[PDB]
Amino acid sequence: KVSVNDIMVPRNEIVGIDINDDWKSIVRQLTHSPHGRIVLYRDSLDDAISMLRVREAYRLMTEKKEFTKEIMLRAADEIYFVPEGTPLSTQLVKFQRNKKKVGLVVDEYGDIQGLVTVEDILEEIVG
Ligand SMILES: Nc1ncnc2c1ncn2[C@@H]1O[C@H](COP(=O)(O)O)[C@@H](O)[C@H]1O
Repeated sequence: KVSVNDIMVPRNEIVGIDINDDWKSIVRQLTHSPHGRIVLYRDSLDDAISMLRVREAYRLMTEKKEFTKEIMLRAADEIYFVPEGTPLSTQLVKFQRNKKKVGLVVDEYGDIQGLVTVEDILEEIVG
């Protein structure tokens, strides 16, 4: 059967930010985000921390108080993790019940394989 593995964005192609970069570098990356959500991590995808809704960050950035790293991090949501090889069928449900919209595909070793989205699953199912 067709599985999550077939449609995920491969690990190498996941857009995220190393929260270790100097602040000006982090903001520059944030404002240049090619996607709606992006991964916050420390050093590499061996240490993914949270999923940040870019639109939310932008929104916070426009406000009166200085936008900070602390503010950014508390604005991100915990990552939703999907086992490797979960079938599209099963994931469709766990996402419907989840109302979550994005997941990181993960090994049994905790090793991120890719990124998957409900948009992605549906469009595949229907073609
Ligand atoms: N942070 C990301 N890194 C890599 N690919 C992504 C990311 N977010 C979304 N995508 C893919 O690009 C598609 C368009 O989403 P978006 O650009 O956020 O509207 C999604 O269905 C994902 O498959």
